[PDB]
Amino acid sequence: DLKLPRQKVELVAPPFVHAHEQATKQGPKIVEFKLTIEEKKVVIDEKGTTFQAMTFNGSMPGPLMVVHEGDYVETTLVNPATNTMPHNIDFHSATGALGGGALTLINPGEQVVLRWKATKTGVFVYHCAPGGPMIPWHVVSGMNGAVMVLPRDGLNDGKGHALKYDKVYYVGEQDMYVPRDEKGNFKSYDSPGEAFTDTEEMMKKLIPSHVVFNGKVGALTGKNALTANVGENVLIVHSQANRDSRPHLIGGHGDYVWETGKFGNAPEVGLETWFIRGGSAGAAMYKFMQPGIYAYVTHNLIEAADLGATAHFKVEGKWNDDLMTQVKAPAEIP
Amino acid sequence: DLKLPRQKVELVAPPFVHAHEQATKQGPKIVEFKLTIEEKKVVIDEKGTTFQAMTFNGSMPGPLMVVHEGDYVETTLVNPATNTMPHNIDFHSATGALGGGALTLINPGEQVVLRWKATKTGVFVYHCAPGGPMIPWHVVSGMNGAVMVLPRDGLNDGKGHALKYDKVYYVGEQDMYVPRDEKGNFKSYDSPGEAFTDTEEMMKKLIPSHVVFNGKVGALTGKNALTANVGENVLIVHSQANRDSRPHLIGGHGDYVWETGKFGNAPEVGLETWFIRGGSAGAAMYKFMQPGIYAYVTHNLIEAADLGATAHFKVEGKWNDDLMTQVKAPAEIP
Amino acid sequence: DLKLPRQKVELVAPPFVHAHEQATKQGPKIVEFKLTIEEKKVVIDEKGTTFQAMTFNGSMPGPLMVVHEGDYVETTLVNPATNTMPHNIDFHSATGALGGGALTLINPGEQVVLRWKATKTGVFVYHCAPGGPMIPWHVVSGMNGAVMVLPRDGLNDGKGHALKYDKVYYVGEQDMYVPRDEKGNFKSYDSPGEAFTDTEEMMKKLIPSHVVFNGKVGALTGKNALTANVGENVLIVHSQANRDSRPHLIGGHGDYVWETGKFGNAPEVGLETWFIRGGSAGAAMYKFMQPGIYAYVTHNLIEAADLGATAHFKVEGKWNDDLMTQVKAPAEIP
Ligand SMILES: OC[C@H]1O[C@@](CO)(O[C@H]2O[C@H](CO)[C@@H](O)[C@H](O)[C@H]2O)[C@@H](O)[C@@H]1O
Ligand SMILES: OC[C@H]1O[C@@](CO)(O[C@H]2O[C@H](CO)[C@@H](O)[C@H](O)[C@H]2O)[C@@H](O)[C@@H]1O
Ligand SMILES: OC[C@H]1O[C@@](CO)(O[C@H]2O[C@H](CO)[C@@H](O)[C@H](O)[C@H]2O)[C@@H](O)[C@@H]1O
Ligand SMILES: O=N[O-]
Ligand SMILES: O=N[O-]
Ligand SMILES: O=N[O-]
Ligand SMILES: [Cu+2]
Ligand SMILES: [Cu+2]
Ligand SMILES: [Cu+2]
Ligand SMILES: [Cu+2]
Ligand SMILES: [Cu+2]
Ligand SMILES: [Cu+2]
Repeated sequence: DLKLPRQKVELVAPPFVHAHEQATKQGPKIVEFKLTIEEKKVVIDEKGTTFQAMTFNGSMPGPLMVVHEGDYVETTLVNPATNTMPHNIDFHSATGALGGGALTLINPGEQVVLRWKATKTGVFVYHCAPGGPMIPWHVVSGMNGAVMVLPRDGLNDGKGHALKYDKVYYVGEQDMYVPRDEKGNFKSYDSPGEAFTDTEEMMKKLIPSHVVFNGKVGALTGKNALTANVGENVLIVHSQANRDSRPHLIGGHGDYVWETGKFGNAPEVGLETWFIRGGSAGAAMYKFMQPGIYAYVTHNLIEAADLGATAHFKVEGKWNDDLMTQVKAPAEIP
Repeated sequence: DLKLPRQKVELVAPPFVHAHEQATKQGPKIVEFKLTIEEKKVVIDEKGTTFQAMTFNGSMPGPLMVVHEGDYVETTLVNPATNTMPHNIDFHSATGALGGGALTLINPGEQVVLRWKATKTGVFVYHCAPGGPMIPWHVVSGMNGAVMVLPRDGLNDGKGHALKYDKVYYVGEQDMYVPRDEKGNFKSYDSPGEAFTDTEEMMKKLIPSHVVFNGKVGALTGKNALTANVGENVLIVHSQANRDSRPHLIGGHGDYVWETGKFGNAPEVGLETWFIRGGSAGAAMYKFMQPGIYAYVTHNLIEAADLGATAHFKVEGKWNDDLMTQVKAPAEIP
Repeated sequence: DLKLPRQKVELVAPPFVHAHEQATKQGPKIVEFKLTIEEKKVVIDEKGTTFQAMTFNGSMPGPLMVVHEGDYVETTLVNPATNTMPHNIDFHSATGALGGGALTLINPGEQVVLRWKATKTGVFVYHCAPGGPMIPWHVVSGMNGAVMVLPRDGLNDGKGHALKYDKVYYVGEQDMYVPRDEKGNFKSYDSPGEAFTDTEEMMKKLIPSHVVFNGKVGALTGKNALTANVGENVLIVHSQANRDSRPHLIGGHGDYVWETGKFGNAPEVGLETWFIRGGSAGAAMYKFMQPGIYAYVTHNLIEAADLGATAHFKVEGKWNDDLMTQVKAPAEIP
């Protein structure tokens, strides 16, 4: 019925994003994506705490999918027989059938193919949502990512000027609920099913044990710091499928920010901290002015420093003494 | 002194809203409303947990009051002798005297009549606020609702175009604090006064036991699902008098959203999830494009699925395969 | 190198703000400020609970610094030898070096001088951030304040009209974490270092024991109520360095509100409640229309009434019966 050109995308693991055009002369296409569910025990902190994760494509978050307004997104969702539970997918970008969830419930050993038209621009969450109490559990176990639906003319500032990024990163924040035993040590479990009772009891108290970017404390640090150069315009897409977050670039700003994440609305300018509503993605762009280390955090600083929610940028370039200078180094008080 | 026409309104129980005009050729009127306080033990979940509720007009939330900018709202507040506590009313829409609270404190057996001019457009909370520690307790016991103050020309998109809804629903979200005994079972109490000590101790820890729409788990489901048809523009007014919420229509969008709830500001467009600040009401409109079941949730999914904060819409009409289609049903992996 | 005129500012304790111009014919200057760190045990509630505070200039919050866009802000930070810990300062308004923190780490007995150019307009947090787990601890111990960077033409409504305030107040909200002993009584400690272990364990659970304005329950009440007169336009700057807040003026409104706090964006109009993201400052202006007592709260009413987060305004002037009137005083029900 639908006779449009087909284009396959090779998804890449976060925080990177598959290659795409911003402004495009292409017309609508059917863009084809594949997600393969993986349930797996992973390590989430530098002390070796383990977690029963459930993921799209083996990562937390799931990969960022990028399309343009009016494209048709055709996803093959695969639930291999090596998994234990049914799963599905719900796209906040899509219209009808609970975002697709009512059409994609698959048991281990099955796959399904869903197509939806990208009628709404912005960044959007996608997540598993099998039904009932399983919905929060699968999401907070890691089964969420995001999609970005660009205008065909690319981004603008609302005020007819184009806003072109040099690079884009996707920072998926995950609230995790790991129960503790009587000693006060984090518990380990042999299966997601076995983790369920204790994990649900903790979840209902609403306080996470960990809040992490890219699946683990320190994931986006050291060798895996985010990078930029002075003069580069970087777009940071930030999602949180269950709980609020308040992103902040320490030493920088959000030059243009869509905190509700939707490109039909003009961005706000010159923010210090912005707010990602639980169940949403937002986006912020910043042109780096200074070299050095920056930290990208949620600005609940307890969560950032003590629960895991800190990434770093390492930025190359020349220091600008007009913008900031140490007039007098630390010295004894006169 | 004030010589304007008087109009009586028959309030209706949420989620329905009393009949009103959007755009009107009427001039200012004195619009007359009556609220009768009822303290009552109610059931809040499908397991039979009870709660000592305090309500305006017998409902949680209290009913939605609808007027137009420049009307005078004249409320008779009635506290029958069958109640145990003093009560009052504070309207966020009103100016002076703590929103009216300083002029409406009434003991059991008394009534009072307050008039305020509707100078600010939008949706606003109203709530009881007797003084001191009683303020949070009365609010989280159920004593809150909302008022909607429409422009006389009706709603607009900010961009000179009219925005007319086919129907309006009021979803009042309530955070409830029910203490547990040593066993781990929810406690029942013989009076609001007897529930006070244990309830205050829990309240100060800031974690609700239940988060519900329209007073109970499952209230807006089954026979009491919200309804629409494909092609209908529905306005959903959402209030939360004490705690933040993040509304989301699963399978839909907020086509036009006033998340801070005030019609002097243009709506945002094409949202996935929006944010209702504790102590406020907001409003979102959506034109349904697909038939079927939708869930309307706060997108803290633990609260939605496990604590009570889910409503359903049942929508009639024709499925649109252009917008979404199951290209291949669940099948064994090749 | 930088040859501009120098101007010294005498900082004043919150909620007051040092004298400044709104619109100015001055060009860029180097504006000189001094902050002296003080670690001190203070009383935070009317029951006599004590707290190991860490402050800029002896106050919580630290004082508001006011400059204009394109000024250079030169701060001398002083850490006297009477303190026990290293400290630094990070300005969200500044660009590079973690907001200045990477250039201002000072041991007891040292001082440092930092200059930054005020390229971004709005209200911004400043806070200490020494590194690692110390970052949240120093902030929630009191080491935060705000700076306001005004346009040189003063404030505007976005719609070419000027917005001039008659007075400005700075309300700094502090979430505090005071542990309890087995009895259930709040603990007292002999030093910040001794309070650290118990305080960090509580902090990671994310629930404060107290939420206060200006450092203490009841600080901005009685003799220290905020004041205004009918007809006065008051700007209220509100900051929260770690945790969200939802300000509300009971009996009033936010006539013009920058809830993300940045003057490059037009204000929203006619709000009931606004939202300050943890790690940010915002600002709201209101022209008083009625005399009497107003309460300024966070509209989590449990926090406001039970945890400490209430200020009062006492307003002088003539009551306006058109806006609100008690039509019939409390009487027996007919
Ligand atoms: O940035 C979106 C914002 O900008 C405005 C102009 O104020 O419209 C621009 O963006 C639209 C969506 O990309 C374009 O269709 C339009 O042509 C362009 O002017 C606003 O209408 C919009 O909210
Ligand atoms: O939607 C409100 C938003 O729209 C604007 C136009 O951009 O003004 C419209 O709405 C006002 C309030 O209803 C009307 O008085 C006005 O005539 C109309 O253009 C904005 O000014 C406003 O913020
Ligand atoms: O209030 C800021 C908001 O107003 C606009 C006009 O809609 O610009 C005004 O404010 C700018 C910043 O102060 C001035 O430079 C400009 O000249 C003035 O019109 C918007 O552009 C801005 O977002
Ligand atoms: O599953 N580990 O690559
Ligand atoms: O009070 N029950 O209808
Ligand atoms: O330290 N007291 O003024
Ligand atoms: Cu799943
Ligand atoms: Cu969802
Ligand atoms: Cu009451
Ligand atoms: Cu209120
Ligand atoms: Cu410090
Ligand atoms: Cu900071």
